[PDB]
Amino acid sequence: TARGTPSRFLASVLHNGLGRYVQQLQRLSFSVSRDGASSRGAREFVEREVIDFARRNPGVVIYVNSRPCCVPRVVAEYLNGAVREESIHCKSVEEISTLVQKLADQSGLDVIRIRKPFHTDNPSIQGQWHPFTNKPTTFRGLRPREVQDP
Amino acid sequence: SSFSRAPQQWATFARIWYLLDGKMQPPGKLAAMASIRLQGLHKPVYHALSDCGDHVVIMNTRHIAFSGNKWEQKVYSSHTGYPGGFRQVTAAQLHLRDPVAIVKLAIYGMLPKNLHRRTMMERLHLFPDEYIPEDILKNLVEELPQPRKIPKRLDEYTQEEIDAFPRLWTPPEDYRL
Amino acid sequence: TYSPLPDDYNCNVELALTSDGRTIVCYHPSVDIPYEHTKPIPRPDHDQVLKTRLEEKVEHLEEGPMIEQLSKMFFTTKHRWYPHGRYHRCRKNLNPPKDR
Amino acid sequence: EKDIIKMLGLEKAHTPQVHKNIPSVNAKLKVVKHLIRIKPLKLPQGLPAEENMSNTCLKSTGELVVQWHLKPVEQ
Amino acid sequence: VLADLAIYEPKTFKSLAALASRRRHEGFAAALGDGKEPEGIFSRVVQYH
Amino acid sequence: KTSLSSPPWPEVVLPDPVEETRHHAEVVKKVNEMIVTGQYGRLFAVVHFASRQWKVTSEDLILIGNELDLACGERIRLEKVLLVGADNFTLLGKPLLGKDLVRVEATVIEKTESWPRIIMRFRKRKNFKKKRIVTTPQTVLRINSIEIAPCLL
Amino acid sequence: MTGKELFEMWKIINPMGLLVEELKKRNVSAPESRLTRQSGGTTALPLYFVGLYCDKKLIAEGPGETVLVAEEEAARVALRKLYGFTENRRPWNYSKPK
Amino acid sequence: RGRIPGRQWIGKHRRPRFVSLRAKQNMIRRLEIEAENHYWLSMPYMTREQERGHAAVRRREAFEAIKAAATSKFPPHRFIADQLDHLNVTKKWS
RNA sequence: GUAAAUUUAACUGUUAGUCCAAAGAGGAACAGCUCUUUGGACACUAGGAAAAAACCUUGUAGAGAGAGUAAAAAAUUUAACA
Ligand SMILES: [K+]
Ligand SMILES: [Mg+2]
Ligand SMILES: [Mg+2]
Ligand SMILES: [Mg+2]
Ligand SMILES: [Mg+2]
Ligand SMILES: [Mg+2]
Ligand SMILES: [Mg+2]
Ligand SMILES: [Mg+2]
Ligand SMILES: [Mg+2]
Repeated sequence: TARGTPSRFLASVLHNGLGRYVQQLQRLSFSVSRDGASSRGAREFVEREVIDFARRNPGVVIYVNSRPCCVPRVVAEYLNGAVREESIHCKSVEEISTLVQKLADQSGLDVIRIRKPFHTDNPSIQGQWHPFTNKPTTFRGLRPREVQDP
Repeated sequence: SSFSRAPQQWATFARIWYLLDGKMQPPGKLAAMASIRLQGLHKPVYHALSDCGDHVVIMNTRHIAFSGNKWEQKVYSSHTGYPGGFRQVTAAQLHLRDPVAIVKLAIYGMLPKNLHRRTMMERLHLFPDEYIPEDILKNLVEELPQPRKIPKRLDEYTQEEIDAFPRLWTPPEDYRL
Repeated sequence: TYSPLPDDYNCNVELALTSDGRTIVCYHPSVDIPYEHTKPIPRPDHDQVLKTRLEEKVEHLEEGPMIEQLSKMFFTTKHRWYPHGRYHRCRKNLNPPKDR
Repeated sequence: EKDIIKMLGLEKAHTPQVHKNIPSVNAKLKVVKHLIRIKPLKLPQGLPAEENMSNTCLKSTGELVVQWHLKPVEQ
Repeated sequence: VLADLAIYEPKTFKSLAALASRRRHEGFAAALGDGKEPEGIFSRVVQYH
Repeated sequence: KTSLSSPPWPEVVLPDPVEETRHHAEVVKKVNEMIVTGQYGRLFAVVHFASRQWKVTSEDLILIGNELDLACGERIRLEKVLLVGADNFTLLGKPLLGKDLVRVEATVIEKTESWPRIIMRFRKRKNFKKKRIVTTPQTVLRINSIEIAPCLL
Repeated sequence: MTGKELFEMWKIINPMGLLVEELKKRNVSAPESRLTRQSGGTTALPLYFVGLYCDKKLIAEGPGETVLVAEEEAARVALRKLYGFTENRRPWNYSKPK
Repeated sequence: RGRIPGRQWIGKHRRPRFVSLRAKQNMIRRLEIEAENHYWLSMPYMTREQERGHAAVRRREAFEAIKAAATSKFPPHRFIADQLDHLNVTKKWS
């Protein structure tokens, strides 16, 4: 639920997209098994998909380590320092490619509840409302039931 | 507004003292005006958890006017808890015993039935007559218009207004009247 | 001499339509508070031998009278000024999210 | 009445459906006339043609316009 | 949006309030009128085709 | 003259349409001259995007609740602008402003998914209980600039 | 500098003193501080709006819980308008140079 | 002190229910809609004699499609490739 | 106008019923009573009649910090007389 989980406001990293867009994904670490049956899709991704994916993302360093493992995993590290580990256990090549592409498009911020679906550092241009915004002034600023020059 | 962050927040959520004159005014209409201000419902920044209530000052609560025969028909009832302690008093009896009770009960019933209502009543100030404490007077901001227009008596009309209204019938010259 | 709303409290609202009638143009310059509608700021507020020392006039009060003083000072009820147990104190988020 | 509504293709409310003005169709309408709004179909520019099949729209006035440019009128 | 405009753009909201007030008055004049007068300036509707 | 002889509301006399038409042209020209000379600061706009109306200004962020089929970093223009306003003037559409009048551009900076959402059903004394978790795709757009051209005639 | 204010980045002491010097360079008379708005003066939560007037013309206005704080805030608002660092100023143009 | 014997809205003694101003308006609004429906059902385009048989060809062809789909049920084809592709579960790198 | 229907093969469960509207019977033109028939609702969703199984509105399932609506508020104040 929302009460039982943390929350945050919508934000970006270093005001990304304002002056220029910088891909927040920084590193991908794949762990595939040469003989593991659950790593069949992971091996298929490495054979034909990871090479083309590296061409399209020159700013992301991809490490493919082939070691014995029962559950293949991919570790995504972002510029802000967040580390996200995702399992590719018994996933097809298409599912892995969708998952890898999903990691590249994320900003690295925590995937939790966002209070407002918008953020603005300048919510007001004409001036934020205060109780005297629509109250006319009186001569000499006299309060109600006030006598002047007693 | 190019204000600093701390003063900008202080200005938006400041409390405003409102003055309301209850002479010849129905308590319910006074209560409806007071209830909105006490809850903060008159502000675009209103929210239940923002605690944006304002202070309402009502004077001349002794000189309120009840439409119809509500002075003799409206009954305010309460129980003291002890057996045989069910007390029912008319509006006339309660007004004489307490000049501010009638307006106070009307405002109290219009506020939300929650734990914020008693706080809102602490921002409500009632005075039976035109006397108001100097501290309360010095912090007033705006005087709300009276909800009901007080009709003028027959002797309050000027001669120009009396002459303006035409005579409608010609009485017989030999009628005693 | 017709104006939809008074122009003496917030801004001077002027409504207009373009030639084709597809756009509504509103000109609302801000209104400045007149000098004549302002109060001056309250700038104004013995051969003593001994140096004037600061005297602590803050006498300690009991829990009862202090809360009555606090309630009247801020026009609240007494219930807000009583403490709450450790269960509620630890549940409060000491580093809440901050927006702008 | 539930069955006739299904026969007329009126399962979803507030979804216009076109039916022929013939006695047999009107007989079904008379049964469920209290559940429906009946309006005549208007053709200011006639029946849609093959060229303007994809540019048709049914307005709230009952008129089926064969041209829908989503632009204000220049008049 | 109107709630946001009320809090952060009071000058814009007053113009919207004035526009609604002007349109409201034009409706009153149309009702009292017999129909031998042109539509109000802000009462005109932009037709789309 | 009695209490009910006349309506309580004061009489309202609308301006002469012949005279008011000239007055409207003066106001439009006055506001149009401001755009030519650049007499405006920060601009806020209300755009209709993804079935919702968003009040946005420059350097803002909006969280769309669906995928936009756009690569991250691509800049797009929001063609539906209902309102554009400044510190002194405001332009209203009926119901949409012209494209030449106002131009709003946004940049795709993040394509992600929402936090898990619990969908639970329960009916007492009926052994009815089902659970579903859904993550809706989301796209984060940054409003880069809002530009207005002197197209008020 | 997206959401940061001028004086949140440029920390100053006694803004009123700096405001007076700026107006002298512009050949403008010394500003006069007056109370434009006031609420809850005798209470524990007051509101004051102090306006700065040069030649009986309003240049800035600022809120505050006390007259001294509100007057200081008004000086900051006056400096922001003079320096061009208003909150509603023109946003920075990040578009590619022509 | 004022209580309805038994349940409120059922029984010999019931809590009285009164028709509000908007309750009448809603019924009148729906009455006007149905009155207009009576008018538009009073002008058929063709008579019953003219209507007869004008859509028999389409109706017959529509039911023939239903018969064709009903009698087309059969197990799907089975392919050797589907059975042989199961051997890929043990595919390993050399 | 519609897309269902019958037949063939294989079985389970339901077979202790409530209110409302209507035509009746029993009782007392009593019952939140009892027994049949026609239909609705309930034993599934949501809004409304204050709370509310049975009246009204409304059904096909998700997300949204958009929008148009449905049903939906109780009215009434009276005795002169040749
Ligand atoms: K009953
Ligand atoms: Mg209490
Ligand atoms: Mg009961
Ligand atoms: Mg059997
Ligand atoms: Mg029974
Ligand atoms: Mg039945
Ligand atoms: Mg059962
Ligand atoms: Mg309920
Ligand atoms: Mg639905």
